[PDB]
Amino acid sequence: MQVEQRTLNTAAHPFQITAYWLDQISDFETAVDYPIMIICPGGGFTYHSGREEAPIATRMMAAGMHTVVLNYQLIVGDQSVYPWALQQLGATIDWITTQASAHHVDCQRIILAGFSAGGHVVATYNGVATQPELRTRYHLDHYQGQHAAIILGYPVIDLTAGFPTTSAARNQITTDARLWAAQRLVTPASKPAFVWQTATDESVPPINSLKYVQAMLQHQVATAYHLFGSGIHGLALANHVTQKPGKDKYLNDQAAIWPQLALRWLQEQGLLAGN
Amino acid sequence: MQVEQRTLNTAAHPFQITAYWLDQISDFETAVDYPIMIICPGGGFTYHSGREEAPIATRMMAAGMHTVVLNYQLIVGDQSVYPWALQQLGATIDWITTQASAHHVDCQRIILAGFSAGGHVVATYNGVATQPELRTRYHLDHYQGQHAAIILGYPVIDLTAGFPTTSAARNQITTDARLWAAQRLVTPASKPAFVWQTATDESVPPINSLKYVQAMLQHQVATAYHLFGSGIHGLALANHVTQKPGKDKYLNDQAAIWPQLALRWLQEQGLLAGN
Amino acid sequence: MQVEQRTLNTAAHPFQITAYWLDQISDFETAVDYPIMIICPGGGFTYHSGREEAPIATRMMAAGMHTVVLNYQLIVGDQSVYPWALQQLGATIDWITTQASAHHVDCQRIILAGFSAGGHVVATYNGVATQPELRTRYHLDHYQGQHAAIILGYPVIDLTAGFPTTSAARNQITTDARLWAAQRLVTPASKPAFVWQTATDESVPPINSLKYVQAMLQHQVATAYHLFGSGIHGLALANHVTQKPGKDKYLNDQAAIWPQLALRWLQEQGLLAGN
Amino acid sequence: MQVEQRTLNTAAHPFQITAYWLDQISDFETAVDYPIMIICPGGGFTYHSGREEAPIATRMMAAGMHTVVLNYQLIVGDQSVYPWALQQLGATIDWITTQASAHHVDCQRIILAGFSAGGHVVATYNGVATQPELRTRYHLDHYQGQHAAIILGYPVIDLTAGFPTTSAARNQITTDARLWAAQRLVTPASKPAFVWQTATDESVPPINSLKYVQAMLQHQVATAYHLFGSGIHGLALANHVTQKPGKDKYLNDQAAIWPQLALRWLQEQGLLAGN
Repeated sequence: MQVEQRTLNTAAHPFQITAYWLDQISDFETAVDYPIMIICPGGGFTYHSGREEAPIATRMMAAGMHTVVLNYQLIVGDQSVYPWALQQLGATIDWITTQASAHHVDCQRIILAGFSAGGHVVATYNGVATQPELRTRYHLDHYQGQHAAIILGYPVIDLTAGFPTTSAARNQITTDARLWAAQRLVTPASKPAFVWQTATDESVPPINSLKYVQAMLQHQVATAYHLFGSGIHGLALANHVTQKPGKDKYLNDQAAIWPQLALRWLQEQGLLAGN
Repeated sequence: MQVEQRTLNTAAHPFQITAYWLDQISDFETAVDYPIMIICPGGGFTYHSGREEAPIATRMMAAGMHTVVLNYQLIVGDQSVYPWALQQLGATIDWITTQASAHHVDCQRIILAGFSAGGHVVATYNGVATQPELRTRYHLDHYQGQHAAIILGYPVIDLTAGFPTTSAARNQITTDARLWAAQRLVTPASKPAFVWQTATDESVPPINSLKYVQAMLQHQVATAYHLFGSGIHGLALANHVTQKPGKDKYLNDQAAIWPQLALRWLQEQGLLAGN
Repeated sequence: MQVEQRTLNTAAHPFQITAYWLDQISDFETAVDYPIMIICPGGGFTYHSGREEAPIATRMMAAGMHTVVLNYQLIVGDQSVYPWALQQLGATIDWITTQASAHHVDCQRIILAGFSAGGHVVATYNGVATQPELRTRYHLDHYQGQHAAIILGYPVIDLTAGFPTTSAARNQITTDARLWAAQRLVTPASKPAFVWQTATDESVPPINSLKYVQAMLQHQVATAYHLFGSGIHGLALANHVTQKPGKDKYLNDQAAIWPQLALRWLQEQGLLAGN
Repeated sequence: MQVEQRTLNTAAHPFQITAYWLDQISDFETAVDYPIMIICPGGGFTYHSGREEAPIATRMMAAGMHTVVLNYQLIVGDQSVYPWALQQLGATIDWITTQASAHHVDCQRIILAGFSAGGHVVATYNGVATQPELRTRYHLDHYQGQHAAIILGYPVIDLTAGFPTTSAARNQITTDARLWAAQRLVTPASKPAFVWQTATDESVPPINSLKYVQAMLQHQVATAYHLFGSGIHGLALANHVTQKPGKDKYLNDQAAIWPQLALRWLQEQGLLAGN
């Protein structure tokens, strides 16, 4: 295993990634290409949450995949999140294709994962990047590679659906209303999505994920949806690993099965080797 | 364990039930009252599917509850399903209260489970029976007892949403359109619901379950929802037990976890003893 | 599902069984034959423990098999357990063969399950019934049918190994010392065994199960062995179902997985339909 | 996450380790000390198997622990494995104590894990390091820190029990017959052990792990033992991750649950945070 932290410069706003590369197993006689998961953590568009980075990356890596954590564009200085964050996702996927030979990456198995605010970036990208008119509009032309599926954990989906709490805050994320509601960008070309959230989510109302899932069904895109009946927002792994010290509310044994469900779903989609 | 099969006549249309009663464990120094689940199987309102009767009842009994299979009103012989089926559910719950001392039934833990067409009866009942005006409208007066929660497996929810396929068939089930869409009968008084379906369901579109769950959320009623990514309609246990001989399409190892999920959800609701 | 309770008289000491028969699923276009498990509960040879009867039978039935609870010979009324108990097992298997057509029993999939004291009867039977000389010695002549495998939960294996506590009690169970140590009756003809116990068992020392498994290995008989690290003797299902009211020591979530393990092992042996 | 590869020099034979350090989660308000697992892979004492290094480390790290892979002494040049490998384990634990403050390591939760040949090193260390006379004999005096438990996967336990196949090969490992049989070094001071193997193991007969478990029980040391009924030697994770390409025999879905069992066992032992 190797860790690589660097700046990628192939976007209008350069940005940092942290890649965790699997090394080839030495007593294997033939090389193996592995899937790769790009992770966009939460943080309300003002920070990148550590709880939704390495702990999640490490769990996915244990199942035999490379991971890359993307420091997508935040509200910082006078800058909004969009359109920049969408171009950075495209640039990261393109960079992966250039690294694929060196690190044994299966470019037909690039998965995107977004949590809370990072889920808006990923859910929006799923719609934008799979539609030529929108790729051009948001300057995604001339990037190589494409993702094969997305995973969304308690995602922000529609900026008018409860998160954020004010119009001023919404506008800071983007004044481009075409990007407020990711469910409205779904077409039959959108990639398959595994979506999970808790029904008791207060800060990002579960109507968010429900609306995205509804739009996916209505456009005949393969999707799985797990709305657990309890738990606060921001559970992450929902176990002791991502538990804020002394806070029981970050533990939910029902929701904690989601990585297993997600990995099995990836296997069903033929995007991860089965066993 | 005891099996009791009989006709109940305390409804305009008499009907058959099959009760599977738990016996007390003789080692125990004190008697214990157990929850009870009423099961309404599928069958498109033209029969009662055996795949969704004893196999499901037995799995639930293994977790320490009594079960009752309800042969609800069908359209055979040019009959309507409603309002008769609601009265029969009411009468089954009532009969259960009269059997509580004899069988150690905990009447604060009566659970309703509906599959496909049976899910329409249960979901509709969840709204109707919890609203005094509707109880009077549909003649549930003088029926004792109430259920505490429902479980719905690939349920028919809205008779205009894909099942059945024609206006004639919809109206045959009932010409009373206030009863067509169970999601519209949801109020804060509805009991909590565990709901599951497959996203690829081609007989009753998944929008059915999604709409019901949306309404539950919008009325602040506790709910959990598992929309598995793959699998045909009518999986039942989704394993070898309910598999039609030689038909692999009735097997889905991901969906097969639903009973464990439902049982753990019941425990969380305080409706089944915990571990 | 049907419950049948009756006395079998085809042994020197008549005895009671309780059979729980699966009914055919009417939806199925073809009939199917199911495996059947004979359960011998614990009770220290002075009673038959209900905690190890219906609760265990029901869990096994949920996986698609018939079950029979066997009230094997006890020492009450100054009786010995052997050789009578062996004949009663033989006679139960024989009776099962006569019921095969009536109940769709697959007689190539008869499984024996023994708990604690019941485990001694089953383990001993596994050696005795598979050896022509011992079948003649203990009068199993003219009994039809044979079992295909055994399951043992915290079994008494060797009457000199901690249970019972005195020579008098050991000899009361049987003055025939060739029957004291079931591990010594193991030959390559013994049927495959799934064995589990807790390492902290203080009533029947875990050396009991360990010795049996060692002998199975040494005679090239397929075996699996799960010695859980914690938990008292007599956990049964190790969950709320078999928990003595208010006694937390009967709960062990790690040991509670044993039925799933045993069922998956049966599938691997080709003795239960797979998924 | 940080990777550190270096030589440790505090032993007669210096040696390499590879440490995978968890970083502190940035949005946590208070620091958290994490357990650490030292892994000794297999390789028949002639190499260090890659299949039993990073893939296993990564799985344990996903559960919230640091890991260190130990390149213990191999048969190389004219050198035997012992006594050197035992001193290198002591030196690694001592080095961990010196790093504990910097990396937030809980020194009361140092776990040792050994696979096949590496299991002999760990099982022998468990006995040697917990007995003052033997610590002195094997030059382990004046090292700081101690392990709290061990995990053994299909371990070589007794060098006379089938692995290796010749006396010449055994002697190359060590001519010190006091160290041939790790079960004979067990005392009540040995640390708790989680042990797993397959019953069908051909290259390291399962009598190995059975003998170690038997000795632990007989000296009242807490132990758990899982002898799965099928699978070849060297399964590692027993899933697609450690599967040699195109070889189904490295897949065993039953044995693949061992990491989950091991982690839960560590939690029961109070050696890993619960959830």
